[PDB]
Amino acid sequence: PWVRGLSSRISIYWTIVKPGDVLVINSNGNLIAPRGYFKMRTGKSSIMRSDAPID
Amino acid sequence: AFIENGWEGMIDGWYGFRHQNSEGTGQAADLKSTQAAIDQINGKLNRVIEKTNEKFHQIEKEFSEVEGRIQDLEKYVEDTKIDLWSYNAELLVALENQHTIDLTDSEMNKLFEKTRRQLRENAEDMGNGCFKIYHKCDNACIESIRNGTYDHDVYRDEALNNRFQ
Amino acid sequence: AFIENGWEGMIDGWYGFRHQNSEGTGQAADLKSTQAAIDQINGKLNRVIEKTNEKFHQIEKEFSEVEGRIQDLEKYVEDTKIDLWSYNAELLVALENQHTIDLTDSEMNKLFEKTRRQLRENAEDMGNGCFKIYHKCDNACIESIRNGTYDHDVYRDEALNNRFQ
Amino acid sequence: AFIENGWEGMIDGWYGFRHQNSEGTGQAADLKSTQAAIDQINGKLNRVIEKTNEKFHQIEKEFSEVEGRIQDLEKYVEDTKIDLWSYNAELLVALENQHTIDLTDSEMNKLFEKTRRQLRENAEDMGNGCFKIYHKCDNACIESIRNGTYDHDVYRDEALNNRFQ
Amino acid sequence: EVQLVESGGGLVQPGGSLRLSCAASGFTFSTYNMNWVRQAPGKGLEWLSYISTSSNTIYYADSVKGRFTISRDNAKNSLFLQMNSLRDEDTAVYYCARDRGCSSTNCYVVGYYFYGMDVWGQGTTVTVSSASTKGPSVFPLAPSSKSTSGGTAALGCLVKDYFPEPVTVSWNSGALTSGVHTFPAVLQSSGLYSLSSVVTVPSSSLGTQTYICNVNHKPSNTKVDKKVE
Repeated sequence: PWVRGLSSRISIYWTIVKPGDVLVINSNGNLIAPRGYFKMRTGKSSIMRSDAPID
Repeated sequence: AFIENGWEGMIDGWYGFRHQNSEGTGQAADLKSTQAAIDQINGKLNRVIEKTNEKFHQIEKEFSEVEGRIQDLEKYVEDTKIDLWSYNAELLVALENQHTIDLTDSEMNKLFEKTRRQLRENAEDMGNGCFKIYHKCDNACIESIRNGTYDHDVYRDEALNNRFQ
Repeated sequence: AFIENGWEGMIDGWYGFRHQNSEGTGQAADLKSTQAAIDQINGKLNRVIEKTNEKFHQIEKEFSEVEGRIQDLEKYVEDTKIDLWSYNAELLVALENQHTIDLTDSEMNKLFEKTRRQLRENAEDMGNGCFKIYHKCDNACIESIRNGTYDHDVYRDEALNNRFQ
Repeated sequence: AFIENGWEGMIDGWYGFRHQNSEGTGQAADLKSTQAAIDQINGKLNRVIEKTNEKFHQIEKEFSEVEGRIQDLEKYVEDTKIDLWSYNAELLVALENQHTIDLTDSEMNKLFEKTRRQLRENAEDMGNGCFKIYHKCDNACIESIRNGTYDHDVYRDEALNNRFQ
Repeated sequence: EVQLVESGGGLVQPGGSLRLSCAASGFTFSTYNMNWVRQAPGKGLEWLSYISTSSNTIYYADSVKGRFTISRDNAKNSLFLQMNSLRDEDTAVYYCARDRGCSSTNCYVVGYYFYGMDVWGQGTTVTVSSASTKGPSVFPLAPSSKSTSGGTAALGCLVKDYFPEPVTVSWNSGALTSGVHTFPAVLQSSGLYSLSSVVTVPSSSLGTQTYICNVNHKPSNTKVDKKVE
């Protein structure tokens, strides 16, 4: 359907790489390459949907 | 509720006494039984309302897009743990209010036992929570039973001549 | 259990008295202490057996086709909340039966306190839940302590001549 | 805590008596009130620590490979029932320790009632958990109140001549 | 945070009248109990009075005998410690403390003073003396050789007949700080304080190094420098 003028979309799938593993990405089309990664830190953080302002 | 009525003018403690003799009337809060009751009351508060929180990463509990079985699984566990915490709230706080009436009855029973262990042959009960002292009791005699320093052998020969006579 | 035995012939109340004087014997249920006990007993029932149900859409709990991890998650989910409700059933009803024996002991203690606050110099205990009245007590005297309208200063000069003599 | 201090030398029971007369002193454990208290104490243990285990196939609770939503559901499921069992552990064992102090107070109150129903006109309390016997009480008199075979009408004329005189 | 600030101090004569203050902040003043505990020089702590939130239960010590008056106001959140019929024994540092109330960690229901006082203020110095402000009198001390094998010699300065305490005494305007010992002030027969300050120096620098004992007094603006030689 017409979303923001365009009629095409992209599916997003993730892959977690452990320390000691090697990531191999081979494709023959429709491949989107990552430009980096993120650090999987361990903490007490979460997400929350809200509409209240910040004071 | 066999106390007929409390004391509205005593705002300096949860318990106390109301003396009445030839030197006038008045109310005085007991420093022993009131402080011994707040240690049992405030001990019930800080183990429930303080340091009972959980800091961890939760999951999404409200959804706008209905997916199917994956959302139907997490909805049944979330509605259970809300109702399980609500059932524990109806189990704890309703019993904490039930025990607090039993705690104030036990603190009154300990106050009746502390007064009863010093006024055996010296006084008798009246039926409304008051004790009928059968001897001369001035303001120093009131503070002796309030602080727990009352002597039974001193006022024994005076009150026994007017108790059964 | 220090009451030795109850009364099987009294089927018109949970509590009561058994009088014995020159005008005959008989049993009569106390209208004050029995009604004050059912308000505590039936108050425990309607907050548990009434208005404690949940009307909502549940999930499938029994399966014939074994799928795998999706069924293994809800199987450990369902078996926990059944055991959590069974543990809360062994926590509530076992304590409700424990408090009811303590309630009937407290209602007997309040009945012993209501009788004890009117029979200090007029009667004494016997050891089996009965009071030894040291004065003449007719059927109107039995109903005076039953309705709580007994007077201590009236029968004071009669029972004190036979209590310690 | 109105008992001032217990007895460290009495290691043959939870309760007992300490006699003192012309035939010497000593300590003796009560065979009635101690055994009646262990039936209430050990009855609380075997319904909690015994036959309360669940033998069933559980699921994987610790994971090394993070998959996503399938592991995020069971992580919030497992952390809830661990905290629910921990909250019930802070609800049961803290109330079982609270009731045990009330049980030992009630067993002392039943011991004070069993001694109080035999020493009305024969003895009086002292204030530290001891009774002041106003008559001659040998070692057979101590064992009569210990076994519950004490008679009130026998020592009535002897102790009443020294109680109020 | 919870902090108690005292005020109303200063210098007074024996027989006057003052009114101390105990400013509270960070907590509700109308729910906690207050008291009055001082600290005598050379002695321990001494409780004086106690007041409640209802202002009906007021207690006093045996040494008070009605000579002091303690009040409070919920609209200003402070105390009113009236000091009447003072003497030389009452010259001490006064403090106001807040009672704990319960035996738990945080007392949501405030009780009484049966579980200590966990909040204490900074305090103010109240000096009760009839002597006025007087500048210090510096007296030097001539050193001499005492240790033969060690070769050391002590020297110092005597600060006597000054008022009030204290006096910041140093050497060479803070240049000589090693081995400098500061002695506390003691009461004399005239009521004025007196202390001293010495510095461990070798005997080889007696006739070479100049030792100037600097004495500076704040409220009298007296600066007397005497060379120790």
